[PDB]
Amino acid sequence: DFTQMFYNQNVKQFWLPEEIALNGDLLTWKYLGKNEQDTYMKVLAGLTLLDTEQGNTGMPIVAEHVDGHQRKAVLNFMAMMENAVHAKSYSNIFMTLAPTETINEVFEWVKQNKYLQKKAQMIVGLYKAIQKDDEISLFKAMVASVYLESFLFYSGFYYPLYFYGQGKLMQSGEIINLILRDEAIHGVYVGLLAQEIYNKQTEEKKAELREFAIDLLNQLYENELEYTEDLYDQVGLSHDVKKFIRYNANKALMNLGFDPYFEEEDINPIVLNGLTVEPLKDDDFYF
Amino acid sequence: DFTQMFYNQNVKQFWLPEEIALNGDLLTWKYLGKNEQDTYMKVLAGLTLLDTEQGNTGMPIVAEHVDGHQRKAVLNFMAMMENAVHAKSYSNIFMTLAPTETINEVFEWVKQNKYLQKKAQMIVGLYKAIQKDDEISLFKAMVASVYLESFLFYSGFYYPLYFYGQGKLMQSGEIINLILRDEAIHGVYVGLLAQEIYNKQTEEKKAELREFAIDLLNQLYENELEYTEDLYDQVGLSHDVKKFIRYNANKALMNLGFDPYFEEEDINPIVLNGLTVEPLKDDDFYF
Amino acid sequence: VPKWIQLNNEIMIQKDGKFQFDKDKEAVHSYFVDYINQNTVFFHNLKEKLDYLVENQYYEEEFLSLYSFEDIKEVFKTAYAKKFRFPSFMSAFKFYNDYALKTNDKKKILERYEDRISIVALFFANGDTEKAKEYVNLMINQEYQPSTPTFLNAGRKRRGELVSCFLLEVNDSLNDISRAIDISMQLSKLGGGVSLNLSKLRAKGEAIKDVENATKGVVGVMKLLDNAFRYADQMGQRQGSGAAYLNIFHRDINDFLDTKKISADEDVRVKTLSIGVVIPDKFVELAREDKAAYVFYPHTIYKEYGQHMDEMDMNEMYDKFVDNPRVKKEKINPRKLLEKLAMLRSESGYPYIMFQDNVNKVHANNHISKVKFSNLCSEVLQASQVSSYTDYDEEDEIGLDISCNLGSLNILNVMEHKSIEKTVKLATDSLTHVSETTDIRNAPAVRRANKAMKSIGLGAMNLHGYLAQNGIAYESPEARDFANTFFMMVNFYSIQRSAEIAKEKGETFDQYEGSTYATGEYFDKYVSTDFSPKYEKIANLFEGMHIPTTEDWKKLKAFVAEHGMYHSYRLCIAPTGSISYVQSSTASVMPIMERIEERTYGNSKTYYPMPGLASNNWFFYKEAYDMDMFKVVDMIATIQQHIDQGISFTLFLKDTMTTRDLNRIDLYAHHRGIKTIYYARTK
Amino acid sequence: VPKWIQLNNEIMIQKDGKFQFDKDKEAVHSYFVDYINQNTVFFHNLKEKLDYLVENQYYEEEFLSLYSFEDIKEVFKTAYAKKFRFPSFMSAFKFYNDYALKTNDKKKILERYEDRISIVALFFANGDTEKAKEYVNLMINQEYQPSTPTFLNAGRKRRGELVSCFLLEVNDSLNDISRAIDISMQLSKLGGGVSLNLSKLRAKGEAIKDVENATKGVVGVMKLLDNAFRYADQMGQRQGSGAAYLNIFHRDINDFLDTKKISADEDVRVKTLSIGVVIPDKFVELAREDKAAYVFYPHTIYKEYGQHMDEMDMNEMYDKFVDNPRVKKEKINPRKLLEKLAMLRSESGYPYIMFQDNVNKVHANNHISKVKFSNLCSEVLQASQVSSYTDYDEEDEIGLDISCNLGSLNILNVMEHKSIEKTVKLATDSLTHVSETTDIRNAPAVRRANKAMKSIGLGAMNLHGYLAQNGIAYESPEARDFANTFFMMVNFYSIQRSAEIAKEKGETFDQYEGSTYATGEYFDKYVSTDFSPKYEKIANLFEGMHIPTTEDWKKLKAFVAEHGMYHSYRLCIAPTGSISYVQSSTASVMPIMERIEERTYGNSKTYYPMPGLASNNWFFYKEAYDMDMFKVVDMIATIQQHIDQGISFTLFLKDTMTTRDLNRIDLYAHHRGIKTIYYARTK
Ligand SMILES: Nc1ncnc2c1ncn2[C@@H]1O[C@H](COP(=O)(O)OP(=O)(O)OP(=O)(O)O)[C@@H](O)[C@H]1O
Ligand SMILES: Cc1cn([C@H]2C[C@H](O)[C@@H](COP(=O)(O)OP(=O)(O)OP(=O)(O)O)O2)c(=O)[nH]c1=O
Ligand SMILES: Cc1cn([C@H]2C[C@H](O)[C@@H](COP(=O)(O)OP(=O)(O)OP(=O)(O)O)O2)c(=O)[nH]c1=O
Ligand SMILES: [Mg+2]
Ligand SMILES: [Mg+2]
Ligand SMILES: [Mn+2]
Ligand SMILES: [Mn+2]
Ligand SMILES: [Mn+2]
Ligand SMILES: [Mn+2]
Repeated sequence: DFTQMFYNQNVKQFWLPEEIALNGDLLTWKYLGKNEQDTYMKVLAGLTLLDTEQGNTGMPIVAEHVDGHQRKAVLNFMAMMENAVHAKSYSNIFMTLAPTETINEVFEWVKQNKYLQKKAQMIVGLYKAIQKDDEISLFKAMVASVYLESFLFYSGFYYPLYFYGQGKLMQSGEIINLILRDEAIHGVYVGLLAQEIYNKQTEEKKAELREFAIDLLNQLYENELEYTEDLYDQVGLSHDVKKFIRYNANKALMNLGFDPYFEEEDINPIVLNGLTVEPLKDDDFYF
Repeated sequence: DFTQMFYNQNVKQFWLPEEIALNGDLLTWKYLGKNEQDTYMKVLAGLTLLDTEQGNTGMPIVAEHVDGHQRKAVLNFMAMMENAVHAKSYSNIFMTLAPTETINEVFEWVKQNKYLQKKAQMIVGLYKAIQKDDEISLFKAMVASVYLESFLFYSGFYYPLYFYGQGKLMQSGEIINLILRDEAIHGVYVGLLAQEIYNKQTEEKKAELREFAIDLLNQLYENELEYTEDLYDQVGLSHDVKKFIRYNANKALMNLGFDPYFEEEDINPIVLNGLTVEPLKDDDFYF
Repeated sequence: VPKWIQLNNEIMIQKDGKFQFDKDKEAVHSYFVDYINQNTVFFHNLKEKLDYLVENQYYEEEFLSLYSFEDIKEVFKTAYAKKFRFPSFMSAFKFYNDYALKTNDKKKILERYEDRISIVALFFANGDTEKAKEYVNLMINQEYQPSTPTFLNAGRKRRGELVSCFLLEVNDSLNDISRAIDISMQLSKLGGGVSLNLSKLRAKGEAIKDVENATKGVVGVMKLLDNAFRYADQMGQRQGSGAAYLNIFHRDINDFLDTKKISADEDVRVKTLSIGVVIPDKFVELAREDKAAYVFYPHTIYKEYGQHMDEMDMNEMYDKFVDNPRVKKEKINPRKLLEKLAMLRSESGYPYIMFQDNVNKVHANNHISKVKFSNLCSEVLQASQVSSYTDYDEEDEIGLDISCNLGSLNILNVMEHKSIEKTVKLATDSLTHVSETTDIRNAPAVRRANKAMKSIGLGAMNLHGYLAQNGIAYESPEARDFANTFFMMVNFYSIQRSAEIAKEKGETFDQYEGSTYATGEYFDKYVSTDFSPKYEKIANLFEGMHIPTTEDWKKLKAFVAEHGMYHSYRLCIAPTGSISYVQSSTASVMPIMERIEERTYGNSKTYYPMPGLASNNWFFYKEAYDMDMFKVVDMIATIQQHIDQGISFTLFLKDTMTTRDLNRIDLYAHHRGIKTIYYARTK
Repeated sequence: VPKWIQLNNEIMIQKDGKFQFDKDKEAVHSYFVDYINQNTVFFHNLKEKLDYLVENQYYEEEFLSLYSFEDIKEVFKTAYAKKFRFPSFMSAFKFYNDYALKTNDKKKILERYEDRISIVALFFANGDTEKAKEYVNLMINQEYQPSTPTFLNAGRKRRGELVSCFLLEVNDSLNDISRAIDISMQLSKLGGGVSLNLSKLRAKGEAIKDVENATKGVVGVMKLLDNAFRYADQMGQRQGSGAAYLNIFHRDINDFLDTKKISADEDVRVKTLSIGVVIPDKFVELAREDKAAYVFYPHTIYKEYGQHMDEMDMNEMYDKFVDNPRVKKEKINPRKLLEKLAMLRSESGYPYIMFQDNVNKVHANNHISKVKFSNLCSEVLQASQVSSYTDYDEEDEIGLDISCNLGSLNILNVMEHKSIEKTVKLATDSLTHVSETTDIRNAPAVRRANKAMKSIGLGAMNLHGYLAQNGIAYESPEARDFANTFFMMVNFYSIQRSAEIAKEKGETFDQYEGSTYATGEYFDKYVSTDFSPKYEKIANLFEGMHIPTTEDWKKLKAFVAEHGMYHSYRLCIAPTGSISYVQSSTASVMPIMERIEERTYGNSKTYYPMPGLASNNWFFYKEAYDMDMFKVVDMIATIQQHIDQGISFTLFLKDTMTTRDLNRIDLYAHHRGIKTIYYARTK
C-alpha cells in the first residue's frame, strides 16, 4: 500500500551537493572558535562514517533480502543516496572549509574513536548477521537501520542545525537539511518493513523482539551519551544534545510501531528554527 | 585514476522515465506489420529480462566484492539506474504499446525461449560463482558483466535504433537511446575494474584469463547468431544485425583492454542515424 | 525607475476592468519632456547645427552640398511644420535609442525625428528641393518608411551600406568557395545579411580530380561560412547573420538539415547560419504519391550534362537523372523528409521553405535565370547567375548576385491619406536612388547585378493594424479583398513608375527584352481580371482613390511595351522588424503576435500595446497564434499574386499542434501559391 | 598473420638473452618473396612498362620525352645494376606502402625501389642522361634522399606539389585575412604544410575604422584558419596541418597560448592548428631581470610609427613603445609567461619556440627582411615580406612568402662513400631543379618568392645512427666535433655549388648584393676559424676526404664575391620522418627515441630496431629521453652554426621533469644560439 508513494517521494527528492554553492559559508566558518570548528568537523566525520556503512552495506544487504522489484528499487535508490550523495556531500563541505591536513586528521580520528567504532561494530554486525530466508535476522537488521536513520544521526545533525538556526553556516546547513529530509523518509520506510515482519510473529515472539529492540536502543543510547559528551563538552552543549537524541530515539521507536521510551523535554528553540510527431496521410496532400 | 571522473559522468546523465511522453508512439505502432510488432515485443522483453538480472544481481554483487568507498558509490549509482530507472522505463514502453494480456504472453514466451535463457543463465552463473576475497572469480564475473552491458544488449537495441533512425517509435526510441547510453558507460567502468585485476596477475595467469574471456565470448557469440536468426529472419534484418553484434563485441573486448576479435565492418546507416609546475629561481637564466 | 517607465507600466494596471491605454501618451510625453529635451544637443540655428555635424564627421558633405542652404532650411522647416508627435512611448524610445544620431560618446542626441527625416529626404532628392520636400512630407506623414539601413545610415559619414540583403551564388570549386567566404565576410562587415546558395556544391563523398570520396559536402562549406559569419560580427552588437539554401534534391540535404538538430554533434552544428530548403514541385508530387524519391550527387549530373543540377528543371529532369546510370543518386522517403522538415521547424523554426515552382511559375525573368534560392529573410526572389572565380592572375567570370534595398509603405497612413499612387511612386524613386548610389567594392557579382538589374524591394506594413482599426478580421474574406485591391494598386503604380523611369532615363534593366513584361505575358491576369473590391465595406475604404481597371492595366501594358521597365524587381515584403515601432505600425503584412508587447530594456520592463489598440477594436486585434494558419496562408497568397518577389511569411503555431499540422500548413501554402515560408514560431 | 610479420616479431624473442636481430633480414626477404614479387605487375620489357605507365595516366610524359629510350634504359640499368637490398623489413614495408606507385585500385605494385629512383633521377636530370645516372647512383647508394613530396610525386601525372612547406605573411586587414585563408586552403589542397604569421594582426579589443573594441584579435583568425585547414584536409588522406606564429610581445599572446590549453573552451580551443612563439632577446632579458614587461597593441604601434611591431627592432623599440602614450600596452609578468610556455609544452608540446635574435644575428638576408616566424616544422628561417591584398578590381601589392623544397643527406652513407662534396652538389642541383619546376598559381607571394629567392633546404639524417655505428656517444665531445666538421664541409660545398650555379646561369637571387654573402661578413668565422676535427678519432673518420681549411674558405669567399650566390637560403634540417625508414637511418640529426620501434599496422605489430642496432653498439644507441638535453642542445648548436636556416629541434623530456627543467633547457638553448625548438616530447 505504500512502496509506490515512497518510490515517487524518493526520486522527486533527488539532489546533488554541487547544486549548493558553499563559498558563502567561508566567513561564518572563519569566525568560529577553534573548539567550535573541531566539534563541527568531528560531528560531520561521524555522520560520514554512518552514511558510508549505510550505503556500502546496510541498504544493499536489506535490498537483497526484501522481496519485490519495487521494494528493491526503493531500497537501491536509498542506498545510492547514502554513499553517492550523502557521504560525498560531507567531503564537499570539508574541502571548502578546511585545509587538507585538518581533513586528513579528522578521518584518522574516526578510525581511532572508540564510540564511533563501537556503534559501527554493532550496527554493521547486525547487517552482516542477516540469514537468507530468515525473517528474524532481517527484522533485527531493520531495527538497527531505523536506529541509525532516526536516532544515531541526530547527535551529529544537532550542530549544523544549531548554527543554521542562528543564521550561521547556512549553505552547509542547507545540505544537512536535505540529508535530514532523506533520512526521515528512509527511517519511516524501513520501519514499515520491520513492522511487517514483527506482525507475522506469535505474541511470545513479539515480546522477545520488543526486548531486542529496547535492549539494543539502550545499548546504543549509553554509547551515544559518551560520544556526545566527548564532542560537545568543549562547546558547552552536551546536555542540550542529549535532550535532542532522546527526542529522536522516540521517533525511531515510533517508526517501528512502538511506544515512546523517554519523557518529553524542551529542545533548544534555535535547533527548531534550524528545521508531437504524426505521419502524413494521403488526404493531407489534397484540399 | 578514474572513479571520480566516472562518478561525474554517471550523475550528470541522471534521468527519469516520466520525462519522455510515450503516447505519441501509437501513431506509428499501428502502422507496423504483425512480424514487426512481434519482433519488437520479443526484443523488448529480452532486454527487460536481462536488465533485471543486472539490477538484482550483476551490479549489486560487483559492488559487494569491490574494495574502495568511491567505487562502491559509483557501482551503487549504476545499480540504482538499473532498478529505479531502466526497469520502470521498459515497463512504461510495454504498457503503452500492448494490452496487459499481450505483455504477459510475450514474457511467458521469452521466458521459455532457448536462446534468451542460454545467455541469461550463462551470465547469472558467473555472478553466482564469485567467492569472497577471490579476485579471479570477481574478474570472471566482471567479464560477464561487460559482455552483457557492451555486447549482449545490442542484438536487442538494434531494432529500436532501426525504427528510431527511420522516424518510427521515436518516444520509446529516445528512452532506449538513454538506456543504451547508461549501459555503455557501465560497460566501460566495469571494464576498467576488470583490467585492474588482470594487471595484478602473472603472465601465465593473464594468458589464462585471456583464454577464459575469448572462450566465453565465443560461446555467447554463437548463441547470439542463433538468437538473431530466431527473431530477425521474419523481418529480413539478420545479416545487418550480425554485423552490429560483432562491432559491439569488439567494443566489449576493448573495454577489457583486449584486442578486437572480429574484422572491422560498416554498420547499417539507419541504425547509425538512430545511434609539475615549479618557478624559475633567477639562476636558470645564467650558464 | 524613470517616470516615463512608471507611466508606461501603468498600462497593464487595469482600471475599471480595462487597460489604461491613455497612459502611453502620458508615458511618451514624460519620456520626451524629462529625457529627450534635456539630452538633445542645443544649436542656435540650423546653420550652426549642420556645420557642426558636417565638421565633426557626422554628415557627409557630398549630398548636402547639392542644395543651397535656403533649400535645406526650407526642407527642415517642412519637416517641422507637421508638428509630428510620437503617439506611444515605444515609438519614440525606439527612434531615439536606435536611429537618432548621438554624439561619439553616445551621451547626447544630435538628431530629432524631423532632423533624421529631413536628412533622409535631402539624400533621396539628390539636389531636387521640391523632391526633397515631397520626401519629407511622405516620411513625416509616415506613409513610406525607408528600411533600417537606408533610414539609419542615409547622409552619415560613418554610415554603412544602405542595402542590407545580399544573395550569393557559390560555384563548385575551392576558388569559388574561398571567394564566397571572403564576400560573405565583406558584406557582413557592412552589416548586411548574406544568403548563399549551396546547391551547386557537390555532395559529400564525391570525387575531386578523379579521387573518390574526397569531397566534404555542403556541411564543411557551411562550417566555413558559420565561422566566417561569426568572425565578421559587426562589432558584436549584432552578430553576423548568414543563411544557406540547399535544394531538397541535393544529396547532402539530410546532413544539411542535421546541422540544425539540437542533438547534432558540435563538430557538425552550425550555430550562426540559417538554413533554407528549395522544394520543387517534383518533390511534393513524389511525397503526395508516397513514391520513393532519389537525391542526386550534383557533380555527377554536372559531368553528365555539362550543367548544374539546380540550373535544370527537376520536373523535367528527375526521371532522366533516375534512369541515367552515370548519375549517382541515393533513395529517400519524400514523406519522411517532409516530416523531418516539420519536426526541425517545430524544434528550431528552420529551415526556411522556398517553393521553387510557385516562385518560377510567375517569375518575370526566367530568361535571365530561374529563382534558385532566397535571402536571410526569405522574401527576396530574383534570378541569379553564378560566378566563375578562377585562379590568381586568371580573369574571373563575374555573374549576377542578388541584392535589393528595402522600403515599406504604411498601409494605414497610405489609406488615410488616399495616396497609394503618389506614395508608391515616391518610394520607387527613393529606392532607385539608393540602388544607384550603392557600389560594393568586394562583391563583384553583387555590384554587377545591382547595375544591370536595378532590383528594388518595396514592401508594406501595418496591414493587421489597418484592418483592426477598421473593424475587419484578419482571416475574414473582407481582409483578403482589401489586401487584393490594395496590393494590385501598389503593383500597378510601381510598374507605372518603373516604366516612367525607363522612359525618362531611356534605359531598361539588362535582358528586359526577354522578360514577361516585354512580351506582355505578365499583364494577362490584370488585363483579363478585375481586382476592384467585391465587398461594399472594402470598396468604401478605397473611396477617393482610383482603382485601376482592366482598361487601365491594358494602357499600362501598352506603355511598358513602348518604354520598357527600369526595374527587374520592384516589390518584396520584408519583415520590417524594428522600424515598425517608429511608424507605430504592425510588422509587415503578418498578423500581430501579441495584443500588448511586454519587453525588458535595461532593468525596467516596458509594455507596447498594438498601435490603435482599444476596447472597441480589442477583438479585431486577434493574435496570430489564435488564428487559423490556413486563413493566414490565404491572405498571404492573395497578397502574393501582386508581389513579384516573395513575402516573409512566419508560421505561428500552438504548442499543441503536431508535426502533421505543420506539414499540412506547408502543403496548403504550396497549394495556394505561397513562394516561401520564413519561420515556424510556436507559442 | 603474414609469415614475414611472424619473422619480424621474432626480433623481440630473446635468444641467449640477446635480441634476434638477424630475424629482420629473414623478415624482409620473406616479405619480398611472398608479397612484393607476387603483387608486382609484370612487364615484358622497360619499353612496355613505360608505355603502360604513360598511357594509363601514371607518369607525366613531358619529362620522359626529353630522353631517347636508349638513355632511359641506361638509367634504369644503372639503378638496377646496384642490386640494392633493403636491410630491414620496415624499410621495404614503408617504401612499398607509402611511395611505391600502385595501380589505381591500390592492388598491384607498378614501381620498385629502382623504378622510383630512376624516375626521380630522370626528372632531376631534365634531359641529361649522365646527370640522370649520377642522380641514380646518389639515390641508390642512399647518400641523398629527396623529401617525401619530391620522392613520391616526381614524374607522376596525378601528383601534388614537390614543395610541401609554405610560410604566409598576413597583413592587418579583412582582405588580407580572407586571402590568407584562401591561400592556406589552396596550399593544403596541394598537400603542403602552411605556417602563418599573425603578429601583424591587431590584438583583441582594437578599433576597426575608428570604432573601438571592434577587433576579435588573433584568436578569431586562428579559428578561421583552423576551420579552413580542417576543410582542406587533402581529400581526407591527410588532415590539413597548419601553424600559427605570434610574437611574444603581441597582446594576444596569452589568448593565443590559451588556444592550446586542454581546459580551453571549444569556442576558443583550436584543434588542428600548431602554434609557435617568436621570442626576441628583449623578452628573455626582461624575464631574467624579473622586470614587469608589456605586451603591445600592434595597430596602435602601426598608427604611431607607420610600421608593424614585428617589422621593428624590439630590442631597441621596446622602451620607446613603453614610453609612448599613443601606444597601447598591457603589463605582463615575463617569468610567468615563460613558465606558462613551459607548462603548455609539457602538457601538449606547444608552442614552438623561435628565438628571433638567435635567428637574425646570423641571418644573411636581413636587408631583405628579418626572420619573423618559422614553418610547421620549425626549421625554415627566411626573410619574408607581407603582401597587401586590396579590394576587388584594385591591384594587389604582392610580397614575399616562404617555401623551400627539402632533401636530406644520409650522413652514414655519405661518410662511408667519402662523397660529401659530390653528394652536396648533386643534392643542390636537384633541389634547384625542383624549385625551378615549381609554380603555385594560387599563392602569388609564394610563387614570386620562389622565383626571386630560389630558396632550397638541404637537410641531413642518420647523425645518431652514423655516430652509434662508429662507437661515438651522441652526447660526447667527439660527436660534436664530427658534427662541426661534417656540417662545415656541407655548408662549404653548398655555398660553392650555389656560386657555381650563379656563375653558370649568370644570375643571383633577388637582393643578393645586400646580403652578408655579397659583403663577405658571412665568411668571417670561416676565414678566421678552423673546423677540422680536434679529435684523432674524428679526424680519421674523414680520411680520404678533403676538409676545407681557412684558405679554402677565403677562396670560396672570393669566388662568391666575384660571381654571387644563386640561393638566398640553402640548408635546413627538417624532421624527415617518413623516409627515414626507407633510408634505414635515424630521423634528422636528433637522437633516437627508442632502440626498437614498436608499430601497429592493422592487427599486426611490427618491430623496428634502430638501423645498425646490435649487441656491440647497444650502449651507443642511447635513447633520447635518457640523454642530457643540455648535451643535445650543445650538439644542435654545433650543427646550427653551419646551417643558414633552422634545425627542427625536438626536446625529449622525462615525466619527472618539472616546468623549471623545461624552462632551463629553453634558456640554455637560447644562450647556446638555438634558433627554434620544435616539440616538447615527454616519456
Ligand atoms: N509625444 C511626443 N512626440 C514627439 N515630440 C514630443 C512629444 N511630446 C513632446 N514632444 C516635444 O517636446 C516639446 C514639449 O512638449 P509639450 O507637450 O510640453 O509642448 P507644448 O508647449 O504644450 O506645445 P507643442 O505641443 O506645440 O510643442 C514639444 O514641442 C515637442 O518638441
Ligand atoms: C580542394 C578541396 C575541394 N573540396 C570540394 C569543394 C568543391 O566544391 C569541390 C571541387 O573542388 P575544386 O576546387 O573545383 O577541385 P578541382 O576543380 O581541381 O577538381 P574537380 O575538377 O574534379 O572538381 O571539391 C573539398 O571538399 N575539399 C578540398 O580540400
Ligand atoms: C571587418 C573586421 C575586421 N576585423 C579585424 C581584422 C583586421 O586585422 C582588422 C582591420 O580590418 P580592416 O579590413 O583593415 O578594416 P579597415 O581597413 O576598413 O579599418 P582600418 O582603417 O582600421 O584598418 O580588424 C575583425 O576582427 N572583425 C571584423 O569584422
Ligand atoms: Mg573544379
Ligand atoms: Mg586596414
Ligand atoms: Mn544518509
Ligand atoms: Mn538513510
Ligand atoms: Mn539497465
Ligand atoms: Mn547497466
